[PDB]
Amino acid sequence: QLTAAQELMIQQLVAAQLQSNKRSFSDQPKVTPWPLGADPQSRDARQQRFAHFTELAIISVQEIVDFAKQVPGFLQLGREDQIALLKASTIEIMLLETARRYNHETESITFLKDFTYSKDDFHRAGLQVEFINPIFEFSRAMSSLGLDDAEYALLIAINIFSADRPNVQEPGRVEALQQPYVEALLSYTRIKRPQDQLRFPRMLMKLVSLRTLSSVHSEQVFALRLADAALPPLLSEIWDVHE
Amino acid sequence: KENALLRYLLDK
Ligand SMILES: Cn1cnc(S(=O)(=O)N(Cc2ccc(-c3cccc(S(C)(=O)=O)c3)cc2)Cc2c(F)cccc2Cl)c1
Repeated sequence: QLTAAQELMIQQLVAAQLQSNKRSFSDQPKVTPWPLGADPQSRDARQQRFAHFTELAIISVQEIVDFAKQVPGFLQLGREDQIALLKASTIEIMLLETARRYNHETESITFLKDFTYSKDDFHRAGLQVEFINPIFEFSRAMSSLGLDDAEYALLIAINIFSADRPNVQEPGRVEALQQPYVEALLSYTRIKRPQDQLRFPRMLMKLVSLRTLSSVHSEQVFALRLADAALPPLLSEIWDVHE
Repeated sequence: KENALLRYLLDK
């Protein structure tokens, strides 16, 4: 039912994301270790937990850019549009990738091979309850959709090619690039669950949810600033913290 | 903005 062109398109996205992902696993013993045990009033341990998370965030941004560069169409856009689309999508793709790593049985997200954290751990990494509850809520709703690799890969490509992002100078081209991926996901979902026609809409609706969650994160970011910011340069640059 | 660090990642 998938055309040969669609099978190839999807195979390459799934392979592109596996290649981007194994690059991250190469530099896992290079992230600040999560403090094992440690007195719960140690301010050094508090600092390490924050740094651990912001270093996982940096690896996530590297995976995202590395994947984007492999999505056909992406490198043919102007450089400034490439930047505009990546600046807007980064948080949203980070959250889709967090959702993919959620375990509903144990209610915990596993970053890289085996950095498994609960809500308590997100809070000890310096995150506020206003952001943590939605993240886990979104992850829980994504889990029930039961997305596979092809579906995540396609949804991410679709999310990157959102024409209405701020500062995109050629939205016509960007929207035109979104269409083959939307159509590939429409055909893929129709084959996987041919009885459930509302699965494809339910997935596109998550992109609506990701817009709100993007705002919730910007509030979290302005909240860090008013309490000892200390986000690394790549992260404070992308998310426009200083300029 | 220059976005120097994102550009660096895009370059290689
Ligand atoms: C206070 N604070 C501490 N850290 C922050 S963050 O803004 O840097 N951010 C941390 C973060 C961001 C992304 C990931 C992430 C996502 C996908 C895959 C991977 S992986 C290690 O499998 O490559 C890592 C992990 C931590 C806060 C944050 C989250 F936790 C979770 C999702 C989004 C955000 Cl945005 C604020």
